[PDB]
Amino acid sequence: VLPPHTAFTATTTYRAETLNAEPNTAAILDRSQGLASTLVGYEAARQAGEVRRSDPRARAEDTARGIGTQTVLTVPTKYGELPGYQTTYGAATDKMARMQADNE
Amino acid sequence: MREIVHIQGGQCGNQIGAKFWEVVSDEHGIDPTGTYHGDSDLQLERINVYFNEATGGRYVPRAILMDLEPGTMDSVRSGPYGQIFRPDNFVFGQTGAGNNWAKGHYTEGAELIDSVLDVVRKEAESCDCLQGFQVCHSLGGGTGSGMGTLLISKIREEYPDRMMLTFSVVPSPKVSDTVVEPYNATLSVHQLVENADECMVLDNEALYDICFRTLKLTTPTFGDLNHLISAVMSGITCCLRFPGQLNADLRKLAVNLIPFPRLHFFMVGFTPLTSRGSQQYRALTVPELTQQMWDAKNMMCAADPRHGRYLTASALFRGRMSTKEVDEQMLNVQNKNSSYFVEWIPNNVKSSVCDIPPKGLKMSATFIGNSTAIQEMFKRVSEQFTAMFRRKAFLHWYTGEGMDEMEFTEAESNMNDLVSEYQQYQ
Amino acid sequence: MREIVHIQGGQCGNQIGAKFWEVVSDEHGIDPTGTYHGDSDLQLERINVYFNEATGGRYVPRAILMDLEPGTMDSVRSGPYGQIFRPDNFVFGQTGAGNNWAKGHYTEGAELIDSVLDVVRKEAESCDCLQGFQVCHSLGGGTGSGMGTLLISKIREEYPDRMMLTFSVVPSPKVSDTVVEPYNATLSVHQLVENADECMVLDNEALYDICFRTLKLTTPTFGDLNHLISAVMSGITCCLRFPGQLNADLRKLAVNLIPFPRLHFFMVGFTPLTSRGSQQYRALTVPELTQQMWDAKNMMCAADPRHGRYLTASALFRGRMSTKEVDEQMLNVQNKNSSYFVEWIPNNVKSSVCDIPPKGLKMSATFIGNSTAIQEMFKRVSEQFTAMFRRKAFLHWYTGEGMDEMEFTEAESNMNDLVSEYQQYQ
Amino acid sequence: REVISIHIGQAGIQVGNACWELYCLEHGIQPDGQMPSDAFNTFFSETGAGKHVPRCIFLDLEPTVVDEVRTGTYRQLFHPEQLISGKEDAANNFARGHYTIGKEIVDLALDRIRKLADNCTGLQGFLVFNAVGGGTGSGLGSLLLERLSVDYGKKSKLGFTVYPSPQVSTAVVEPYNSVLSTHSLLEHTDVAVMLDNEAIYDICRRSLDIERPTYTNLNRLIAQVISSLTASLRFDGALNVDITEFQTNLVPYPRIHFMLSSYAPIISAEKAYHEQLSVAEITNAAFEPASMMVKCDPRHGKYMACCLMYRGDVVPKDVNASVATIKTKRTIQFVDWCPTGFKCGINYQPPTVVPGGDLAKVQRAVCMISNSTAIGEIFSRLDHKFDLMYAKRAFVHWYVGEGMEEGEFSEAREDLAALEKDFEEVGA
Amino acid sequence: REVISIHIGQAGIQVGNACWELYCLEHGIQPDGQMPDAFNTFFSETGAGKHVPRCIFLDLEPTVVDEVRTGTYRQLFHPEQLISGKEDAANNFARGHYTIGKEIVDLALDRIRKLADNCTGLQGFLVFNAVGGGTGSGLGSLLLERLSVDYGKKSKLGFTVYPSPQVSTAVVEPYNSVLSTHSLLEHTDVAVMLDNEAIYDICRRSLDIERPTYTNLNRLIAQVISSLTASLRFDGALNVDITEFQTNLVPYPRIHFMLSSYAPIISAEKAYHEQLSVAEITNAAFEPASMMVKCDPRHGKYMACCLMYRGDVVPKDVNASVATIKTKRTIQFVDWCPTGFKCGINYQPPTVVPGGDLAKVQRAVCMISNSTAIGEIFSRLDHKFDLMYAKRAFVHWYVGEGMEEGEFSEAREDLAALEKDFEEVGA
Amino acid sequence: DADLGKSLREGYRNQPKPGDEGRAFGVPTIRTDVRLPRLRSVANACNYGNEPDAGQVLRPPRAADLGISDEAFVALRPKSELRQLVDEAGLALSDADFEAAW
Ligand SMILES: Nc1nc2c(ncn2[C@@H]2O[C@H](COP(=O)(O)OP(=O)(O)OP(=O)(O)O)[C@@H](O)[C@H]2O)c(=O)[nH]1
Ligand SMILES: Nc1nc2c(ncn2[C@@H]2O[C@H](COP(=O)(O)OP(=O)(O)OP(=O)(O)O)[C@@H](O)[C@H]2O)c(=O)[nH]1
Ligand SMILES: Nc1nc2c(ncn2[C@@H]2O[C@H](COP(=O)(O)OP(=O)(O)O)[C@@H](O)[C@H]2O)c(=O)[nH]1
Ligand SMILES: Nc1nc2c(ncn2[C@@H]2O[C@H](COP(=O)(O)OP(=O)(O)O)[C@@H](O)[C@H]2O)c(=O)[nH]1
Ligand SMILES: [Mg+2]
Ligand SMILES: [Mg+2]
Repeated sequence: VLPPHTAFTATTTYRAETLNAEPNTAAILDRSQGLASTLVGYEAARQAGEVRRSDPRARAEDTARGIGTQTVLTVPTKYGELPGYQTTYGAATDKMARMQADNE
Repeated sequence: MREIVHIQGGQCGNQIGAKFWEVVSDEHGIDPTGTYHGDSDLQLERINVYFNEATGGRYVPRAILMDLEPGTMDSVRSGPYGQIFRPDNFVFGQTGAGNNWAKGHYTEGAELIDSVLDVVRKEAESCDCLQGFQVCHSLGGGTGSGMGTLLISKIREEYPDRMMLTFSVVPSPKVSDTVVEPYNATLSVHQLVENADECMVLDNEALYDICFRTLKLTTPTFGDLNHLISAVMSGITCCLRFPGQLNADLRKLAVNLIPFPRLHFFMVGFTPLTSRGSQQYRALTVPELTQQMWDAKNMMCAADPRHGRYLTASALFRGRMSTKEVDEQMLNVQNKNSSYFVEWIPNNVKSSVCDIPPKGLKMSATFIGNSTAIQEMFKRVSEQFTAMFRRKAFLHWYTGEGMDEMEFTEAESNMNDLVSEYQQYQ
Repeated sequence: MREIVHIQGGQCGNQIGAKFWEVVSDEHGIDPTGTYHGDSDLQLERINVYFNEATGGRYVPRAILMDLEPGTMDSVRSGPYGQIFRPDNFVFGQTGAGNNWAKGHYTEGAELIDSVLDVVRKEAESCDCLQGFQVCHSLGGGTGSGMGTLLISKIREEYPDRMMLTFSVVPSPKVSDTVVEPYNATLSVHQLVENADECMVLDNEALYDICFRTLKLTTPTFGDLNHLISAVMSGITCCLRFPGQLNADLRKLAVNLIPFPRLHFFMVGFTPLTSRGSQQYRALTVPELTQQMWDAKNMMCAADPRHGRYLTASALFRGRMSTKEVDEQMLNVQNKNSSYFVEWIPNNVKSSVCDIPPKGLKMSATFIGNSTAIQEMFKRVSEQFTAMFRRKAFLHWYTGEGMDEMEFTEAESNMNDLVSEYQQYQ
Repeated sequence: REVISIHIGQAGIQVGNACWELYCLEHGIQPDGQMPSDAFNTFFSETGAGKHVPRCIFLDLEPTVVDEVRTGTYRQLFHPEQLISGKEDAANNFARGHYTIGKEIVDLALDRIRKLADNCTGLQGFLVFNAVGGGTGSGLGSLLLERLSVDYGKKSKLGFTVYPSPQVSTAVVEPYNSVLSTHSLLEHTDVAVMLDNEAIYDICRRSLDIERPTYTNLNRLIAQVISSLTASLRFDGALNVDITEFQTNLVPYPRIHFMLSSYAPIISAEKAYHEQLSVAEITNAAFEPASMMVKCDPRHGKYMACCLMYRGDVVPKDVNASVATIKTKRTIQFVDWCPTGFKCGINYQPPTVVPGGDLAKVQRAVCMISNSTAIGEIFSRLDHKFDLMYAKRAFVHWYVGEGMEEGEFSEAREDLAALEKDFEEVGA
Repeated sequence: REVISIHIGQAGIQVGNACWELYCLEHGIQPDGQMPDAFNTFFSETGAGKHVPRCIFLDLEPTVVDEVRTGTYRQLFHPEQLISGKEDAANNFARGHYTIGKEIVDLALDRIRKLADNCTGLQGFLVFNAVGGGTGSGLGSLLLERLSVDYGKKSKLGFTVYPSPQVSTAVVEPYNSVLSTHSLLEHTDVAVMLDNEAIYDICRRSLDIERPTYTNLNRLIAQVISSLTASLRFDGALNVDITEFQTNLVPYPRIHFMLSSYAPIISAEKAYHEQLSVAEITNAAFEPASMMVKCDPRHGKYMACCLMYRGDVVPKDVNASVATIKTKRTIQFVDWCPTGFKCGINYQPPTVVPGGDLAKVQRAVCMISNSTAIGEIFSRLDHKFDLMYAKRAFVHWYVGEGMEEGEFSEAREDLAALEKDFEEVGA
Repeated sequence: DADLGKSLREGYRNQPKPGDEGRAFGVPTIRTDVRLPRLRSVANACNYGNEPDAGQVLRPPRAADLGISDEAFVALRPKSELRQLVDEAGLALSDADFEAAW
């Protein structure tokens, strides 16, 4: 027997990227928005960031910290950070991140 | 605009064409009733290359079957997408050749080839500007090889300025159907070196090898092999039917691949090929395609390309891909294994990109490599031919019908000098 | 960036690799179905060193499992984290070596090594910047030792500029699992000394003694032993996978621990290993880790290192810690027991700190000591080899396959000159 | 002041599809073709009322990309009679494109361009867009250039040609095609501008760091370059130079017209946010080989004459200062015969953005167009790989069966040798 | 007036992470990059409300650099200057000088080119490197060589991290140290040694932190650097530029190795304890219990000293305190130089860092002197180097990379000649 | 795939900051929007805001010798300030015409 069905949806390059530039830029850049540079390469990270995107104090603190917990969705969370994971760079910049969050 | 007419010869050609028209009709979105049922408007734009509308959206293939035994006809009529064809194009004998090339080229041709030439004419002038003709056939059978190669000669006599593709499966001693396979294949290619524009060399041995290793199927029935070659032929003409960032029609594919008029024997491979278990554990990138393209376990001929050198090679790509990535990949593969390529031609790889992948896939490719490794296959057949010709076994069924000995000797001579020029350019 | 591809040979190599990829998967927070579900994205930034993304976050280990008996593969696919390997990477023979180095190096290698070389090559150029290879195998068995040995030679012949780890388990008389242990072990290291960059010697006796005394566990199955060795291997590669205050890569540890090209055999110890009932009563400081590191009953080899001298040593720390405390602890252990170290090299200890501990621990440490006590083990092997070779017992099974006598003599010679230069530098 | 644009080839019309999008976005014209509420007069003629049609002809042999254009959103900009489409493609065959199908298509092309020029009034010149590697843009491009030279002759023809890169290539016979194209590109066009593809790949890898660039970003940046070149006609500047100025100030000898292009700053959004943008560093950035449109090393070459278009907020003071700094530096070296080797020009309007583009809105931009001997190097690099294949008579039979001979092959080879000799002489 | 700073190696950029943190906190620049003329010497005013620094971090392993790329200072440094290789040199001077340098130094210097063309009144460069590692030493030296052939006449202040005598983390760092000095000698203009054991002792003794990490070390090192550039950055009663170090501290072209020291290293509570005035801090900047290099300056004679003062300081008392120093006999000067002091007074007091262990003080002193105690240090390095080289240990790594015994012997004898020169000048 | 047309990474992304959708990312040559320096240094190669053109400096207003900078005229002043100025100088105009001119 024949395969059930397969819808045809792939558009051509011309239509795709030199006629729908305004929607295309939006979609592409909204896939990879919250993720940091070294983290945005992997696709599971983009999916995690999307489910995450879908407290303003916590949000400002996040976007200040940068790499602390973009892909979060055992280990319970403290008010400031996670128990097991504390890098020396973050330990050095805790106060600057806090001041930045307060100013934001 | 550019036009391709299809001719199927013999049982293998018919069943191959059957799966082929099922695939193409699926690609262009016409159900086996012949009506249009596609959704995207990209499908209509280039269906004149393969179809003619008859009455009120009834789309029919620009195809011509040709054989001598009605079993194949009932076989192609029984399956789905069987009643979409042309009942008048079912041009067809009644006696049957019986794997006798002399019967396929002298006896039944004298009363069937006028008729096929009549209908192929009607089909040719029905369209405005031909691009080329496309013939699917074997080289072992009688009604496929003999009738096919005479049809090729007559057509090249009629229309000389048109392109010509021929997909011919060649026999193997490991996969050997008949005993007269060298008797047929030797004379067949002897006509193909002078008549056809270019061919695509296929064989069933490499296909079974693929279904063993990369597909890991248990029962590779003929429909599976035929489904493979159909995907190959869909790939080779995806450039005409769909716009790309870099288009490569049949003629410039030919002019890029053929450096000398007698050197027109190609091997072909397809990607991607994954088992349903390993289908989840693989990536879909250009390097993922290239590492599988240039694998010697993917060529659909029985010729290890590392036993010789590549003269030219082509990579047709389907899907929205990075051209820079395509180019650096082809450059890197050419510079890494620089021994397997020819020296006196720079940039041996012609590449092209189409923006339409096969249905349901994300990105695909088709490799057409004009190597010198095919001379092993021609020696593989020529030595058997001389072994039988040394004491004229099975010769008399050919002699008593009208064929003489000098045809055989001229076939051997042409075999010897084509492998001689292959070895010369190696 | 820097890439580590994995190789597993033989039954022990497979089971060790299985536990290894279990703990690494748990370390990076990926589920046994292959999807990330961890907490800190510090896990994400360096999963490319061990994984490749297939389709929608399907991270598969960049590993190659290889043996000759399917029961090992079944035991691999049985347990969890067995459905995350790419089934193409299960390159696998069918006949079986059976504790014969000749079968594993001349008979079965002739038809398996080109296949594994195909797979490892594709796995090598799949990534961009190769750091090196990581091998887990044995020296007593046949299909692991011999096949892996020849594989190491081929790989080092193809890629001379990449690093190479070899975790090899050696036998002992007390735990003598098979009979031809010296016949295989001697030849294996005789090839390792010219092929491998460095070798991390293991054994089961030291593991049993460790689970006797420190762990106080009742029934130590192989799983816990492989769990310990796995914790060792995660510790040795922690520097690449996580940021720290002082990172020491693989080549960095090799250049700090290898003063002479033939002196590249290490002994390993892991801390902290404490019983569960006594886990509550202890504090967790650097001195607490130091007292357990320098304990001679904590090495993973049957060579009590205080019977010789440490040439060089390295400590890999994980956890937030004071670098001052780290160094003064190293200075103290180096100043007090000053006779245990070599004299003509000051500062015999290379230290490194990483900020992320292994899951469930506050502060851990991996010790790698290049000491001359290992010559006791090699002499302990060579005397058995000479005792057997004098009588030519069990030798016909080897000479009746293609091996001759001079290979054994050169193994004796290289064994003897190695222990002679070890005794020299002592 | 009017100028028309012809696109000959698969590559030419993609460059044009980029360019005309850019032009409409610059002039505020919706894709329907009207201005919602005079400068446009150099590209758009106003038919009747409320319409603006380009002064352009796309022409091609295979109809696929042309009717893709026809079916796109720009149906209303070009109505269907200027877009010339043949029936079958030349298929990477210079002979087939110059003799077989050119003979049927060039007459239509030329008697359409005649009425275009007649509708025009003060025609400055023509500008052609082609890639010499293909078949169409090679053969019929040369045929069209020859017929335009015999029809007009005294009008300047700007040929923005795309050459094959040394190591990166998509065809096989493009050496043959390029040799046969250049044989007539030497003596027909007035000002020829080279663009390779590997240089733009390197640019988009380094500065814009798009790791997987398609052809469209290349074409967008080429359109930006063309827009910067023609802004002098389009908008009034503090120091304006027209198309006759390249003819005059850039061509020291009637056979030496091959110009290397460079554009700056090719910069992203936050990279511009990062970089303090001024004139001195962009005049610098216009000169290193990591920002040229041609894969060549001008350190080995000596400049003959350079031209610098500036667009945006640029005063003459700092551009004079930067040119003085450049002339005093010794890392690059101008030719002795020309004392004063610079030609500046300044324009007030900044370069615009294109949505879906990769560049942000920038205060100021520089387009450098220079003459050197890296081009004579490039031509010998091409000649070598042409001769390599010609020594074995490879692929010669296709051209011969089309109907050409060995004579044109040998004469184009010796013409390229003559050009090499010319360049090694002028570099003295 | 501008000065740019390059950071080589894993140590140098950690120093940069504390250094630039202190600069932005000093000029009131938030990590996002904008203030809510003194900044001109370190930050270029890009765009509108934005300042980017004049530095290049460079390293071969990307782990520490991309940690900076994704930390809190993502928007301050835009990652175009943060140069990063693909793989480490792995404590191998030869690997970091010939194999990997040949691909990274060019990219570094054609980035530093257009940085220098951006600047206008460039004073000089200042380098941060650790000579114990592989990357900092190998391509660090290589970069300094190509810097010298590019500009030459411009000043270069090298702040190096030498290995400690007994406290050590590496093994082959003697080899890398000696191979660094052979080029550090004739390429740097003004070289400042800083060691780790001395700073460990300072933080243990004065700051009473029983368990310090590299962070505290890098924090007070940044305090030293900022204090020695504060003259350029802010107006003072008597300020001195970068060129004065070369003039007032470099007697001869091959004697440029300066001891550094800082006072007062005082925590928050000890500031409540003690009264901080100029006399006691001028004294405290001379004890070996407050030096940045573990060596005994009593064993040597001080050829020339430099005192940077920050805060509430009048020329009267600083001249009175230096008078007492000149008349004290516990520390002896060299007979040839009669006037061996170079003072400098700046008004702005040093700043604090939240989370830093130092308290704010009225006034602070950064002493930079030149002695022969360094002549003791290099001989101490020379001894343990020959101890290893006598047995040809670890040499196969270097020659396998492609080097030979030639530069080994010539760098060994170069330190020997430097030893004889210091012994001769101590006269 | 995602990284097809755009750079997609955080340090090189083409997406502008949501604070300002449109602004030319560069240094205007006139520096019209910067806090005025308290005291302009002796060496000042850059200009801030309103400086009189040559057409004006070649032929100055009469209050240019007294020390009134030309920006003092163009600076905005409130109503009480203007009233005090016209009362301090001997203009002597009525409040009606004052309000009219105002
Ligand atoms: N810059 C740029 N070059 C292109 C583009 N598309 C194709 N090319 C170049 O064009 C060359 C081949 O000629 P094409 O333009 O593809 O086709 P053609 O010139 O019309 O010749 P035919 O294929 O015979 O029709 C290739 O070497 C490409 O480098 C493009 O979109 N941008
Ligand atoms: N004072 C101080 N020294 C440091 C710091 N970090 C690393 N170091 C020194 O750096 C030396 C080792 O070199 P690294 O900085 O780790 O790396 P490297 O110099 O680039 O050499 P490679 O390891 O080969 O890359 C050690 O001797 C440390 O003393 C730090 O934060 N402060
Ligand atoms: N791929 C493929 N090959 C076929 C099929 N049927 C026959 N062949 C090949 O055809 C060859 C024999 O040709 P034959 O059937 O006698 O051709 P005919 O008698 O002229 O129609 C054999 O070598 C087969 O490999 C098919 O369904 N698929
Ligand atoms: N730690 C550990 N050691 C093992 C395991 N299986 C086998 N070994 C060791 O491996 C040696 C025998 O290896 P063998 O199975 O014969 O290797 P092979 O036959 O070549 O695959 C014995 O001395 C065992 O101590 C295991 O699961 N864990
Ligand atoms: Mg074309
Ligand atoms: Mg380092």
